[PDB]
Amino acid sequence: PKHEFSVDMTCGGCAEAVSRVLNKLGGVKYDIDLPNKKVCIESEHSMDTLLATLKKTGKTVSYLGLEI
Amino acid sequence: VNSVTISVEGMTCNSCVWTIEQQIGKVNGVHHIKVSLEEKNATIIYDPKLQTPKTLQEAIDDMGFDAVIHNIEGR
Ligand SMILES: [Cu+2]
Ligand SMILES: [Cu+2]
Ligand SMILES: [Pt+2]
Ligand SMILES: [Pt+2]
Repeated sequence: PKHEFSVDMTCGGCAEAVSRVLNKLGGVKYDIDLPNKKVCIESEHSMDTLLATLKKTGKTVSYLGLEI
Repeated sequence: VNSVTISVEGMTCNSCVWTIEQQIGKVNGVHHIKVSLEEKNATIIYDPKLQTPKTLQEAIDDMGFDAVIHNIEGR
């Protein structure tokens, strides 16, 4: 399962925070595009928790659907 | 009110300080927060029957920046 999120990421430090909340939820394999302000997560975790994880950054997130 | 200094790895630009500053400020009991890129930390004045150095630390840690407590100051 490969969900895809929009995350407003200004700086490279902003992208480092996204990979941390993700690494602490565990059980994900992610790839963070900083130019395009996008995250794709392959994870058995529900869309709603993976969503919930990414707004702990303080950054406004949103669900784009699947790839997959 | 007391003062904690949490050190913070992973702040690169101002969007980082701002993010950290503007949301840890929304937290209640927080009288005042001033984050510094240079020594890579935040100083928080706060009402102690509302927050603890560990609650403030953890709040930052949950944002994806690595926060560890450096200095507690009070009376
Ligand atoms: Cu940033
Ligand atoms: Cu930054
Ligand atoms: Pt930047
Ligand atoms: Pt992918």
